[PDB]
Amino acid sequence: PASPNIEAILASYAGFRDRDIEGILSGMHPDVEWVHPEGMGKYGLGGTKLGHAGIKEFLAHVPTVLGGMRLAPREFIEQGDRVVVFGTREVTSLRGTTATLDFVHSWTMRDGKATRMEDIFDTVAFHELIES
Repeated sequence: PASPNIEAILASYAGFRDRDIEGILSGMHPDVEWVHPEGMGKYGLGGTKLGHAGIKEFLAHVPTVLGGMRLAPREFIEQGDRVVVFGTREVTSLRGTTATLDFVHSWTMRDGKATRMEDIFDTVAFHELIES
């Protein structure tokens, strides 16, 4: 009996897992905001992206920096229209080097879709992986 917010979030994670843009966007409002750490600007993966168009820009740039990424959500903290997801993710460099890193995804929802999704993580360790 997963709540509608968590149901919509799970569908988007499935969309990223299966590389299905339709599924990713199924849980996003057209005016959604994607926020990543400023420290990722070194790789063009930091700051804010706006709308469906911004998400597509972001996902299209990732393969230029990383070899792969696989998310494993573990914990969902929900209060009202805020959902905080904790998990790990397997990240592969362009050289095929792999590491297990932590992620926090802070979701803001309205009417069952996301108005905001922010990714917070140890950017120093992420850079280490990218360059290895």
